[PDB]
Amino acid sequence: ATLKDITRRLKSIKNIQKITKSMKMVAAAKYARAERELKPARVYGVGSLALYEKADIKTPEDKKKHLIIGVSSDRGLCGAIHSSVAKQMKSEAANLAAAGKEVKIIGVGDKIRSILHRTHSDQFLVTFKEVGRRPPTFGDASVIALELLNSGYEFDEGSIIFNRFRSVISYKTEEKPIFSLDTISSAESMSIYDDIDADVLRNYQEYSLANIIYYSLKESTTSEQSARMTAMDNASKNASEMIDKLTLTFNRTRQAVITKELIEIISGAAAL
Amino acid sequence: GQMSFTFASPTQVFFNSANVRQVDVPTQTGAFGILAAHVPTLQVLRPGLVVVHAEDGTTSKYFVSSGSVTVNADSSVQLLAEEAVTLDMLDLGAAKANLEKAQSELLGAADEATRAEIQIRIEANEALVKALE
Amino acid sequence: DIDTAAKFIGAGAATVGVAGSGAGIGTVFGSLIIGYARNPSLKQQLFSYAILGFALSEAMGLFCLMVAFLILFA
Amino acid sequence: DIDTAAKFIGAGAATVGVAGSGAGIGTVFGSLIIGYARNPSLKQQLFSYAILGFALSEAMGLFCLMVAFLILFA
Amino acid sequence: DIDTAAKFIGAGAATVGVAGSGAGIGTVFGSLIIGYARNPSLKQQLFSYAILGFALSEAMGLFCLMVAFLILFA
Amino acid sequence: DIDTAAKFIGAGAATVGVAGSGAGIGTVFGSLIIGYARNPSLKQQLFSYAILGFALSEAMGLFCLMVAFLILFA
Amino acid sequence: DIDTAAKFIGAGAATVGVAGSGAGIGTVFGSLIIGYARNPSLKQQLFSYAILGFALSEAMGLFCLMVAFLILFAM
Amino acid sequence: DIDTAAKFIGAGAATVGVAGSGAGIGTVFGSLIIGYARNPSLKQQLFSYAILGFALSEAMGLFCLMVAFLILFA
Amino acid sequence: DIDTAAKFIGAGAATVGVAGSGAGIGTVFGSLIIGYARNPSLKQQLFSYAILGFALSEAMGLFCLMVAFLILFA
Amino acid sequence: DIDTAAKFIGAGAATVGVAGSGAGIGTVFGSLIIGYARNPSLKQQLFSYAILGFALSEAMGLFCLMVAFLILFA
Amino acid sequence: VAYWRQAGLSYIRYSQICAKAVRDALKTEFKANAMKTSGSTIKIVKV
Repeated sequence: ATLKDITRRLKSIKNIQKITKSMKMVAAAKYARAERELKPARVYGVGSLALYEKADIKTPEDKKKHLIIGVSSDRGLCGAIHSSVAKQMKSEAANLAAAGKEVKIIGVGDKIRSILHRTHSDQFLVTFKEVGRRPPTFGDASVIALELLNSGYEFDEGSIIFNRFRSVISYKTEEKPIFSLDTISSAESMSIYDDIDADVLRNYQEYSLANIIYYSLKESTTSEQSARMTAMDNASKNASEMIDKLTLTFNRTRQAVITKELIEIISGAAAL
Repeated sequence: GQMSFTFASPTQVFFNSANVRQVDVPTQTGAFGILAAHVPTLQVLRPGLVVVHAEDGTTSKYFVSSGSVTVNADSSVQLLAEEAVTLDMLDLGAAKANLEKAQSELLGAADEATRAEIQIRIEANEALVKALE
Repeated sequence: DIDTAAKFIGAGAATVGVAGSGAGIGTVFGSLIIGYARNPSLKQQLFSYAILGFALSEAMGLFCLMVAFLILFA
Repeated sequence: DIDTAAKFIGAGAATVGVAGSGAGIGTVFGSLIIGYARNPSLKQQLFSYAILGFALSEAMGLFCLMVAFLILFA
Repeated sequence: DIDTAAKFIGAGAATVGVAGSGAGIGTVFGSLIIGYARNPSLKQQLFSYAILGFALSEAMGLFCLMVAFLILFA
Repeated sequence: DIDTAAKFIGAGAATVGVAGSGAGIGTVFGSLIIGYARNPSLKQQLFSYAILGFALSEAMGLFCLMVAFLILFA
Repeated sequence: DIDTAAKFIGAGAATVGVAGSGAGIGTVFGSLIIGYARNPSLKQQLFSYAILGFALSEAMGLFCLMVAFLILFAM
Repeated sequence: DIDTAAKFIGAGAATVGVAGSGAGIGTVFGSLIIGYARNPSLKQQLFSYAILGFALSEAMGLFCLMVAFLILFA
Repeated sequence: DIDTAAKFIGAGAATVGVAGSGAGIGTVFGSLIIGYARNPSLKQQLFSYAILGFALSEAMGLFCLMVAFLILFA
Repeated sequence: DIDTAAKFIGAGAATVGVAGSGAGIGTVFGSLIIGYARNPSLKQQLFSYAILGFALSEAMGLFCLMVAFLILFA
Repeated sequence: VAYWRQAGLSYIRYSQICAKAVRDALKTEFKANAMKTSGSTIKIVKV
């Protein structure tokens, strides 16, 4: 194109590179904080899950009510975080809907409610916004657990789908089951558990719910901070690579226009 | 016959599959001690102070506000408190002021939910005062 | 005389009542312990209930003894 | 008089019963403590049940003692 | 005159059998307190079972006193 | 006559053995209350076991009263 | 005869040993009920112990009646 | 001869101490059931403790029976 | 004489009052065992209450024995 | 002789005391079973307390039997 | 049941209130650490 077009395009892409470098650095800082804060939350979550891990509970196959919770965030440019989470959500949703189970969906984050807006439009029971803006505390998990308990849906089985943070580059979408005291009480593996009324058990179930939601929130925050870091890194690298060719085009077009101008000037002088 | 003790607030951690000898906890049904082969149980805590004795005879006391305790078949105890602080991390004067404040608001039975909330606050502050004193 | 014989036979038979006391009060001080093991903070009120139970249970052993002495002297 | 001696022995025996009611009251005031410790929020209702239990169990000791007195004076 | 004395002693011994009813009432009303404080939201059913237990454990005491009277006056 | 006198005293002493049945019924119906408070779901089977224990504890008291009536009338 | 007369009161005294026996039966079955409410999955095994339990608690108690009948009949 | 009658009545009264041991065996084997239900993983040790307690309970349930047979045949 | 014979009757029949204290001691030490299994870190306070309960319920058997002696030798 | 008959009666009656120790031993060794079902790690101290309670509740039945023998001999 | 469950609460709220009580009763220096970590920010969307 003309030199003006190359000038404008190079300006815009230089601006893009600057902003993406900024986002990469800010996301790296946020990820560093989140990873520091996730070390104890991992121990906490594993402790919460221990009972269900080694006191084998399975919900009997004749319970209609299922729940799907999908953990994600609001801010975009996170990569395939929201995509993978929602894809797994809907895969499991359809799988369960084959067996004639009245599935419900809860999304923790705007991206999940948006993505699953077309399909599963009515199955939503509640979703939550203002996620990821700041690290998710335990108060956030307690709010989600409360708003689940109060909502007029006594689920029988549930699953929560989030992004287990493996490393800075690799995270794996994971699902974790969650049970209901209607199922806890009538599990044969729970007979050995002494001093268990049908009341301390509902308190314990509510606390376990808050626990697992908090754990999934912390994993999700770490995973997406890393994912945004890497996505911004790739974007900035590609922007710099584009600048590499665009500056050459700038220089060549400037030289060509200079030569043409000089040639036309000398032609005019020769003609007169 | 050894115990695998895990104990963590959401924010911090205190014991991570350690090897302690006894753990005394409050549990919304009593206040009991867990040892190397206690019978399996599940319980939820009340505001109290969990005392842990390590293999050597040293006692560490942590005030927990709420949570759960799981004693398992393999003698692996998991004690998850929503807020645990060592007793040196608490103001006696502030706690007593809060207790008297809550007792003063107890008169205002705004409703069953608010009556219950104020009574829970009074109970928690009572446990705080009794532990600090 | 046979009357001075009943003096002792009935009087002894009437102190069998004290067994009740010994039984009852034991249970009280049993439960207190158990109660104090479940809820140490209530030590004071637990002991208040316990002293009520002891007074009000051993009173009946005292009635047994009073009847025994009444017979012994009337 | 044999009749007087038999009356006195009969009263001595009839008063043995109150041991059972003493034991019963011991049990009632032990269970009050245990129930209170496990649930201190119900002190009023628990103590009401305890009052009924004590009254309605000492009723039997009073039965025994009135029987002994009917043997002795009446 | 010996037979009157024997009737007195036999009735006084028979009337000792309400110690069991006293203890049974104590136990049932202690269990009521414990099993209510353990689960307060069943007050009604727990008290119904307590009343049934009282009736069934007091049948024995009233039987002891009944036979005592039958011995005295027959 | 020492024969009927002895019979009366013997029956009177024998009939006190239903104190055991009274206490046993009390314990059975305290345990039922406690269990039902603990596991309100099992109420049907729980009452079945409670009635079975009641019957077996009634057996011995009724048997003692049978021996008492037997001796008093033979 | 005093010997015939006293035998009756001896038998009556001896037949009171069934009291504690019946109380033991009651407590055995009370414990059965509580244990079943604690762990209704061992329903059978528990009952078995209870059987054993009261058998012994009855069997040993039954000795009293043996004595009683002896006093009445076999001198 | 009263001696030939005192022996019979003394035996009939000495053989009363078996009631306590009947109750004690009942209690040990009720505790066994509760304890095994609560923590079945360790049932052999519970049975061992139950057999020990039962042995001791008969020990005293049979000391009084031994004294009864002694004063009956010696 | 009838007097000393009745004296022996009463001495023998007044010691049975120690049975109640025996059962009371048994129950208090059982509750000590239970409440120490629950909360084994109060050992000292729990044994304090246990020994208080034993002494204060052995007082009953002491009283029954001192009566059963004073009946003979006074 | 009347004194020999009285010896027999007193010994036979005084023997009944050991019912208390029989019941107490039963209670102690049931509580040991339960308190062991809870905390096996305490086995040593639980059995130490159980044996203490056994011996020091035995003492009472042994006193009763001792005095029964004293009457029966001296 | 408890005197708060009968009031229509849940153990999550009970734990929230107890943790609030403790955190409000800390030393003036640890109060800053306690408050910042425990804040809530999540918001509902009606369905």
